[PDB]
Order: sequence, then structure tokens, then C-alpha cells
Amino acid sequence: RSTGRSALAVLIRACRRIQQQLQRTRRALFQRSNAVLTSLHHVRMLL
Amino acid sequence: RSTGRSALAVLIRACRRIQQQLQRTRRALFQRSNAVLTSLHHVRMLL
Amino acid sequence: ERAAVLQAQRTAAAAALENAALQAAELPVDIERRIRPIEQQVHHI
Amino acid sequence: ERAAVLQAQRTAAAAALENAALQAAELPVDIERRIRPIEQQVH
Amino acid sequence: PPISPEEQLTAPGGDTATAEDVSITQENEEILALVQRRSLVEWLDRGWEALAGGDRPDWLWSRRSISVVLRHHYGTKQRFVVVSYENSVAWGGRRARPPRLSSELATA
Repeated sequence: RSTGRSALAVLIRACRRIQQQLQRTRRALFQRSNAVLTSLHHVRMLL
Repeated sequence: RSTGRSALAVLIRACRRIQQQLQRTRRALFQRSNAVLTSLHHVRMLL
Repeated sequence: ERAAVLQAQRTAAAAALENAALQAAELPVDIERRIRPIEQQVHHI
Repeated sequence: ERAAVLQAQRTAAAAALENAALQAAELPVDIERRIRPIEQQVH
Repeated sequence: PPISPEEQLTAPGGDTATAEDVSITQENEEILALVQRRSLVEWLDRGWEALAGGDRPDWLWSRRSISVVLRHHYGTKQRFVVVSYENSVAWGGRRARPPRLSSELATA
């Protein structure tokens, strides 16, 4: 049991931590471009 | 056989599609982010 | 007469600033459509 | 009196392009490090 | 190859807090691990103290951390440079007083 299942605890955690960063790459990449959305509208706000 | 390998394809077909599910997020982020700076190239043609 | 020149240069690029703004606001639409099907696979497998 | 101001605001908006274009110089950059070394893990 | 100083302006890279960029890499090398299962700067001083023959505190911060940022001028469409060393008590230095600047009015 410690060879068959223990070849799988290697490969259950492997997929379940690739999928968790993909929640955090949605959030840490547009809150840098929302400041770009602030400044690009701010160029006409100068005008 | 069926006690050890019938649940492998749950972890196998998951680990053979995130190659495809995230490379489709590559080009759809490089078919859609280049158009912003190209529109910003248009502003330099006017200003 | 320079007021006739510079206001036309301001407002025509101001639509181009909005043609940039309607292209730059298309960018946060992207991954909010990309990983929302990839966030499906999380707790299941 | 307007024509100097209407030029100086226009020169600012011309400079605010490359103030924002160099600020938008990360939009084809911030995506490669958040996708590419993650797919060979899936491999 | 030569050292091109203009590429330090035109290569799109800057500062990051990187604490979010360690957890995004620790949960990225973890899967790889599962599958598998005196400094050089002190020798730079004698590099200068033998070739020059002296200390030269002008050149002492040419060995330490140097950021070279490009910005632009709102009056005549021009460019200019924003500089911060490491040991500068000036802005962007890594030896300065915590109360510095806040980009809050530029966001409010």
C-alpha cells in the first residue's frame, strides 16, 4: 500500500498546486494594469 | 489493473490538458495585449 | 487661429486616447475569461 | 493667453503617451513568467 | 561584449516586492521536486585600489546597486533620467528614512 498509493500522493499534490497559482495570476496582473487604466484615462483628464 | 490504473486517467487527463488550457491563454494574451500599444502607436501619428 | 489648430489636435487624439482606452479596457476582460474555465479543475482533481 | 496653455497641455499629453507607453511596457511581459514554467510541471 | 547603458532603460524590467514572486515559484518548483522524488565585491575594491591607487568615493557607488530609470518631460516632449543608488540618503536609496513618498494624491 505504501508503494502504490505512495506513488500517487506524489501525483495528487502535483496537479493540485499548479491549479492554485492560476487563481493568483488572475489577481496580481490586472491590479498593475488598472493603474495603467487609471493613467491612460488620465491623459485625457489632463486635456 | 482496474484497482490501480482506473483512477490514473483522472490524474493523467488532467495533467495532459493544462498544457493545452494554458497555452491557449498564452496567445489569447498576445493576440489581445499587442493591440493596446498599436493603438498607442496611432496617437503618436496624431500628436 | 492657433486655438483652431490645437483643439483639433487635442480632440482627435482624445478619441484615439479613447480608442486606446476601449482597447486597454479589453485587457482586464481577458484572464477573467481565460482561467475561469481553468479554475474548474481545482478541488476535483 | 490660451494658445500657450493649449499648447503646454498638449505637450504634456504628448509626453504622457511615453509616460504611459513605458508604463504599458509590461503588458506583453507580465504574462510569460506566470504561464511558461507551469506547463512543464503538468508534463 | 560591450556594456550598453541604454539597454538598462529599454529592457522592460523593474522593482518588485518579490514575496508574491517566491510563493509563485515555491508552488512552481514543488511539483518538479515531487517528480524528481569573502564575496566578489571585496575583490572589486582591490580591483579599483590597484588600478586607480586610491579609494575614490565617486567610484564606490559604481560598484553598488544602481537603478537607471527613463522618464519624460511634459513641457517639450523630451526625455530625462531618474537615478537612485543603494547607499543614497536620497529617494530610492536603500539607506534612507522610512517616511518618504506616497503616490496617493496621484491615485485619489
